[PDB]
Amino acid sequence: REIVCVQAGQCGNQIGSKFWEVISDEHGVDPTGTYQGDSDLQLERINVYFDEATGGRYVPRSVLIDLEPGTMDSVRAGPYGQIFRPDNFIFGQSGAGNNWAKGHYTEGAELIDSVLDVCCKEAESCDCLQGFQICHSLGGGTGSGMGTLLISKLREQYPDRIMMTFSIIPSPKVSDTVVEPYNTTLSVHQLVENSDESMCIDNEALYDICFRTLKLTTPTFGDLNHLVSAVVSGVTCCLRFPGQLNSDLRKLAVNLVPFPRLHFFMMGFAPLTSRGSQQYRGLSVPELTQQMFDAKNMMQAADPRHGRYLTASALFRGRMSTKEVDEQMLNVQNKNSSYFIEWIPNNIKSSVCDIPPKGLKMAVTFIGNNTCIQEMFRRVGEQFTLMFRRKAFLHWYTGEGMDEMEFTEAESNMNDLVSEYQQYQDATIE
Amino acid sequence: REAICIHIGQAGCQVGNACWELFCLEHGIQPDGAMPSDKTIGVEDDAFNTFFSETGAGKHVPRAVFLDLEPTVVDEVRTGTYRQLFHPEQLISGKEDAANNYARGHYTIGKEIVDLCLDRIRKLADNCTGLQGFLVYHAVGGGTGSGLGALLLERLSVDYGKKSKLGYTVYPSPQVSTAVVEPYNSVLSTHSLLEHTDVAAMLDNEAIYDLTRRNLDIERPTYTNLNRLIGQVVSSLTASLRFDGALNVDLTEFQTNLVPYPRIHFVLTSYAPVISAEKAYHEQLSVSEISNAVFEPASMMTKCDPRHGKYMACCLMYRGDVVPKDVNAAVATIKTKRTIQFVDWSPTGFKCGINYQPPTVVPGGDLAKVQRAVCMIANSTAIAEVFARIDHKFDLMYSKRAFVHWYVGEGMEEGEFSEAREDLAALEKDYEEVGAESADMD
Amino acid sequence: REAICIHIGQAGCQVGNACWELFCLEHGIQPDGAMPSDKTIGVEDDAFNTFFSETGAGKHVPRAVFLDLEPTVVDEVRTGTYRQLFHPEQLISGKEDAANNYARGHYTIGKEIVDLCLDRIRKLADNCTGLQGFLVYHAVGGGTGSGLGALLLERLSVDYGKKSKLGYTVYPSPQVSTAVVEPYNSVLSTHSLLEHTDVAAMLDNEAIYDLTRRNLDIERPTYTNLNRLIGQVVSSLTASLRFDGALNVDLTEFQTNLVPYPRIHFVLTSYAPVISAEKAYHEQLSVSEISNAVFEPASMMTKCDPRHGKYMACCLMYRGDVVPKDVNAAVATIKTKRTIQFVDWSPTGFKCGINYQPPTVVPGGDLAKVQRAVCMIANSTAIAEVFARIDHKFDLMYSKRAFVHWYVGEGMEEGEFSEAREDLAALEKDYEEVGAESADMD
Amino acid sequence: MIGGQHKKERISERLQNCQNQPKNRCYLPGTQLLTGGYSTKTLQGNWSEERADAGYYDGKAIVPTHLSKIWTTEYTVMTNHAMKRAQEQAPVFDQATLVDIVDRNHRAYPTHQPHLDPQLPKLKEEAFKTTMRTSFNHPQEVVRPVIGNTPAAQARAIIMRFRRQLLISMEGQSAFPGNVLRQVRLALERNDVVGNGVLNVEETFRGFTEAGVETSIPECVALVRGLDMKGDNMLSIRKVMDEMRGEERDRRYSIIEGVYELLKKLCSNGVVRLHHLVDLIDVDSMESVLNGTVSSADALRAFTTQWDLPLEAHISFETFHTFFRDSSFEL
Ligand SMILES: Nc1nc2c(ncn2[C@@H]2O[C@H](COP(=O)(O)OP(=O)(O)OP(=O)(O)O)[C@@H](O)[C@H]2O)c(=O)[nH]1
Ligand SMILES: Nc1nc2c(ncn2[C@@H]2O[C@H](COP(=O)(O)OP(=O)(O)OP(=O)(O)O)[C@@H](O)[C@H]2O)c(=O)[nH]1
Ligand SMILES: Nc1nc2c(ncn2[C@@H]2O[C@H](COP(=O)(O)OP(=O)(O)O)[C@@H](O)[C@H]2O)c(=O)[nH]1
Ligand SMILES: [Mg+2]
Ligand SMILES: [Mg+2]
Repeated sequence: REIVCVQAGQCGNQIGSKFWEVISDEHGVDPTGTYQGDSDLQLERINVYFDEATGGRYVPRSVLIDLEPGTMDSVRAGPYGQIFRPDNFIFGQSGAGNNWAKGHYTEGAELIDSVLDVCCKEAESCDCLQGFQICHSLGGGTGSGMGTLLISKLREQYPDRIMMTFSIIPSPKVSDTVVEPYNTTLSVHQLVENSDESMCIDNEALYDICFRTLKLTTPTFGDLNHLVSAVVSGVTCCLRFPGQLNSDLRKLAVNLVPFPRLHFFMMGFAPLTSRGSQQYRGLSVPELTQQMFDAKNMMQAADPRHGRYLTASALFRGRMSTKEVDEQMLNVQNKNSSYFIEWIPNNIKSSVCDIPPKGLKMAVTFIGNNTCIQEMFRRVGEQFTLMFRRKAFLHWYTGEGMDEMEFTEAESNMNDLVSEYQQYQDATIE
Repeated sequence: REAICIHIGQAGCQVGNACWELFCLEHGIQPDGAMPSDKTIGVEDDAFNTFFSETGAGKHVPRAVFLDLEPTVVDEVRTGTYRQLFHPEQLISGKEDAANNYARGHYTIGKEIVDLCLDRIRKLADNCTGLQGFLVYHAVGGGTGSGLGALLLERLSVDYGKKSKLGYTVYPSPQVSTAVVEPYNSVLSTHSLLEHTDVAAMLDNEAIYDLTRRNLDIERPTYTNLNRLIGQVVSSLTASLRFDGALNVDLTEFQTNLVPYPRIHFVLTSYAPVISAEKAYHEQLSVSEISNAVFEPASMMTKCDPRHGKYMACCLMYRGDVVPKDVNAAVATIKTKRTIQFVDWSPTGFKCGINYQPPTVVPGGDLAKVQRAVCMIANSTAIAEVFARIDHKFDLMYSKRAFVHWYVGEGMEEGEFSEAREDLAALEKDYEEVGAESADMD
Repeated sequence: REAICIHIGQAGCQVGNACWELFCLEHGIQPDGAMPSDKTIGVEDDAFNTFFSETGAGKHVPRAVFLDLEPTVVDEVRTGTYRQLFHPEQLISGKEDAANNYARGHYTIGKEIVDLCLDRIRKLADNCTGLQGFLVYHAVGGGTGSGLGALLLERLSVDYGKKSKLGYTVYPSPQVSTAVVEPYNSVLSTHSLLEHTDVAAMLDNEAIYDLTRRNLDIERPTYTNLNRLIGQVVSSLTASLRFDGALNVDLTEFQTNLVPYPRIHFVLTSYAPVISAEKAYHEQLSVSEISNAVFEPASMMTKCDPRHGKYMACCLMYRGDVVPKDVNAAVATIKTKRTIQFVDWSPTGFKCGINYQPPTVVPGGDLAKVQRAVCMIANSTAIAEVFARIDHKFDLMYSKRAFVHWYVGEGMEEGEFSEAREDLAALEKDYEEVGAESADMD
Repeated sequence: MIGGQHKKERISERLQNCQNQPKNRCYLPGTQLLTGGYSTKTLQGNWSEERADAGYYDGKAIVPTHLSKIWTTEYTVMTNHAMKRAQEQAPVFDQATLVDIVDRNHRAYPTHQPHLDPQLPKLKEEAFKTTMRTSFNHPQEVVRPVIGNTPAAQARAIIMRFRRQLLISMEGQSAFPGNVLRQVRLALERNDVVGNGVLNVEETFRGFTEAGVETSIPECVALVRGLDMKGDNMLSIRKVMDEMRGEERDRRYSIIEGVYELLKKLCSNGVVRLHHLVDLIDVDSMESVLNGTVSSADALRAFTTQWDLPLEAHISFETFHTFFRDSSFEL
């Protein structure tokens, strides 16, 4: 049961480098690619993320795509960069220019066939293929346009598998680029049709994690990408290690999605504690569950307290009793009963895996389906409506060739997504 | 003489590990399949034959299959300690799970696996000379246990016909829960299970957690404890086939005495001397004390209270140092009690069994060593409460067609929900009519 | 079985340093929170639990919070030797002091800090299973101790309710003084303490200076000596929870036995064998000598003369090698004395406690090592003289509004002075009425 | 670590001409870890968390200065006694581990410090363990409460454990009961070096290890501290052996005193000697000789040797009592 990864754009390649560091560490793979682990339990599922090279080596099933090679030269220069297969790097000769239409229509259609050829070569090698995993930013240029193009083509070619995305969305407080609303709106329109499961992250939420919980004096993008690499590598842990109650991406989707459009989820990871404090408080299931549901520990700016949970899932790693897990989930559902949608009799799924990450006794990753996702899209739509009425920068997109009708369609589809979440928020039994 | 065990999915394989641990240790088979040759044995013996067959070299191999759609649990069994005990063909594993979808197990994926399973079961049934039933262990909350268990029971029922099928199912607990879609899978499972099963022993996890907290002194139990208790129950029920006794009880006698009408085969279970080693030396454990224990609801392994219903039949199995006169005095004392009531059409409410072999003690176990034990299976109308609450949760979800697109997309008609829900409504009425005292006769 | 300590302002934190030094050294916990390998072998014990909780790795951390508005004292704790003992979240510090203004602590500045304090206490109290009271240390002469102590006790009293709160309070001594505005702050503090405290223990620095000059031979004492004496007293009162004994005394029994009417909760404290090494080797120290000692006014830690009033209740705690018959003989001899008088409505005037653990010796300390000690807390009408002198100093200043513009500028109505002064006047009249020698039959 | 040497520039950084902020190591001139606009020496901002770092170093010379001695705080004077003892031990790392700490290689989250966790090696041994492998091993392979922190309680618990171990072990069983405690006492006597009959912690450990009891150094520290009544950490052999014999029941005492009173009247001037006991004993009446498993001569020979006295020694009541408390330990 093998996963294929795709890394697109600057953000995607940077997050990917930290992810593949974490995965290589957990399976005891040296930065040369040689296996150096210390238990057989590591080897029996190495196939899930690694391909086998001949003598010692293992190679990671990932495709790297970008429009200017600057990022690729940076990732090849990183500490684990050597592990990546040379043939898996696909690049052009000029940048996306932060423009969705350029990235989607002109250089996209030129390169996309060589990427599809690489993805098919990689897909047909698996003995049984599980879903794809995609990392990209929505605010950029090549990430949004070429990522969504590629997602649409893979959904055409492999409609029965799972499609999973991790996606970066513009912060509410400071922009890194002026034209973020257009690229975000077009990408959310593409994603809500194409995706099976989508995770959303705000950089502002990672800064608040670092400053309030970890009390870092001078955080850097390496810390944010380490938190993200931790949750991404955590969601798949039950796929690749034994446990008392196994779980799977399809099983997560089946338990999380009540209706097919409602597939946008919030993420959290529980054991976070400052360097001074960690000696002062031991890990236990009550402590992990209480931090796990605190909105301070959630990776988006919207807070659950303004909405209601339709469904949630928790994956626990470590050797622990099932009774304590079950009774904690019952106690949280009973004490806070107004925040859970009442026409579903039990909203939380649990899963248990024996093997924690090294140097932690226990860990949990949390996936939540909460109606507060509507607040992010509404804010992006507001900034879009302010810019679009005045044609603020539209000539760039029209000069690439786009019809204005695409913008009105994408706006209408995002507004309908917000409306559907709002209606289920305010729904009643009657 | 012989019985074949079928283990399905995660709960069924994990419970199988505890069961086969117990049957090995009780007969004396080592984890490598070879009994200790010792110096000599004075007379030839056969009790293992119910569960083991010997090769011409004297290795033992067990009469069981392990069925799963995901590899991980069966590969875990394959790599464990009992590797050499099982025949490798018996451990059957697919590629991918039924993802909590009954439809994926029944229609799409199990249809590929069933012919290998049927060929293995045929090869087992050909190596028997007095097969007298199937024992089935599965959970109805998950996708493959429900869907493939139903499909396989249907095929077994057509090919083998009249042979008996006894199930030790694990139904969903009344407020502890593990997955969202449990009501749909349990309803759809129960629809198939109604037509094609002879005696359904129903178990819940919340009761065994309560039992391990209250009687044993364990604050943080895990599935190995529950599975060892279940294994003890199975060993108690099958002991009547395997060892000498005063009053033996063949598996056909359970069905004859316990089942009044062909749909009324849902039963409750209870086991008496669950006790720790430190408590065990302060108290005697006479026949009448454990008989009084088995009727308290704190002893039951399912979450239902029998005081809200009427008993129809009870079957009491005593094993160990017991004398029939003490069993008779105990049953007469129970019969005297006013909070135990039988339906007026069942005057002779009890079946007894008495076996000389005391319960075995497992090295890592938590139960004390005791000279006698009693195990009960009983039919009571209080089991209606278990269904009505599952059906209410189904109605709550189905009013909004909750998650339904998964089931309809993977190949199932929407019509299938309404038929099953109407069948469970009819089961509720069966329990209403059977529980009615009398009519307006002259 | 548990108690939580709250330390406020400068006097309360500095006395806390001596207390936690003592409790660590008495249990055997190292300054880094560990416990040596030989204290934890052969037997498994829980006595630390009253004051410490252990992590799963076996580090000890203490059940205390430190509250201040100025950083300096808490920064001394953060950079000192006990840095690793305390959890860093427990040590809470503001930006700027309450500047001897009750109004600044209560209205303006403490209102910002109080919610962090309540969140820490809540997080502590949730991780308990037998909390049995709050211990509070503060001085009523300063601004933050009065204002924030009152505000925090009010909030604690609403949130936790019936749970008991015992305060150790340093009141302004009758002629040594350190700041001009002490009478205003002490009156306004006492108004809040009347409603929201169960027992209040009164201390004066002038008495501990006299005791250290007279019994010990120290001409030039400093605050570390006084704080070590206070720590010994607190250890004596809390020893009844922590060690084996003949006659235990639970913290609720103090409140039940000492308080006759709900306002009459202010008690005097004294300690017997305060003695130097050269005197200690010249004298035997039997039970009757220390029992006679605790009633002499030279032994008291508050500057009041009990000969000007009548006792209502006494509670005598003996620790060390004492046998109950000598305690009974001693109390009967005290009862015989003519200069000791009890109110005629309190015939059975005494409560006794006897604990086997002798008092601990601190390496730099000035007390001798002794086999037995006794500590007394007692309720007496003589305390009314202390309030009358505070009221006279308040009346002198308030007749001309000598400093009031500071208090009015920081947010306080002038009316609150008159309200507090009338409430303390009513307390004086309560002590006059309760102490009535006799009532007429007609 | 002393003198820094891990905050300085590395050769690879110099050769590659690396700048500061990509890795944010403050070693280049003009850059410094400024918390609140000031260095970590000043108490502003996040100094407490930055001082909690694994790689933190304070620029304090080991050789002290004069003004540090002159300028001291009252709190420092109060708490200096504990500081002198607490400064004896501190964890240390080599240079490769410090490189790993600075580079923050193996961490679950950015602030995870595994090298400061005292339970790391047992976590590493405990890693990669599955529920079934632990719970389903090979079936063939798989106390009176005492309350108080008082050292007497620890001593009593240790004595009870030792007695249980000797009963289950039973080395040196002879033809006449009463040789186990004799062997333990002889083993203790042999490892005394001075001749006054007292032992310290280390000799106690060696003696009890020779006697066959598995112990540890903390056990002996606790035992010697508990049984000490004169404040010198010396263990008396007589006291510990008397505690090993235990409390004596009334019936056994009655029989012993009755036999002694009978033997006293058969001698001259009421003085009983050891040859009286050897001559008058009736060894062929025990259950162990009539059943046919121990010969009579061997039993008498075992009895005569266990006294450890010449044949003309006066046997007082104390010696008789102690001898038969030693023998009752096996019945
Ligand atoms: N008593 C007991 N219950 C178990 C055990 N294992 C799983 N369960 C319970 O059974 C339910 C889960 O059913 P599973 O067996 O995991 O479902 P499945 O057969 O694997 O179906 P799929 O998930 O589609 O593969 C939950 O309620 C679990 O609590 C077990 O070993 N003992
Ligand atoms: N026994 C003892 N008394 C002290 C100590 N510190 C201060 N005092 C006395 O308490 C009174 C001063 O109260 P403070 O604690 O300084 O007032 P505060 O709590 O700091 O209030 P602010 O000045 O607003 O910060 C004076 O009578 C001092 O003599 C101490 O450490 N021990
Ligand atoms: N969390 C995170 N965000 C990043 C990283 N690199 C860039 N970004 C953000 O992504 C956006 C820029 O998008 P970019 O990746 O340059 O788009 P591209 O030009 O199409 O590749 C900005 O909001 C950046 O803040 C990173 O390593 N981590
Ligand atoms: Mg499964
Ligand atoms: Mg102050």
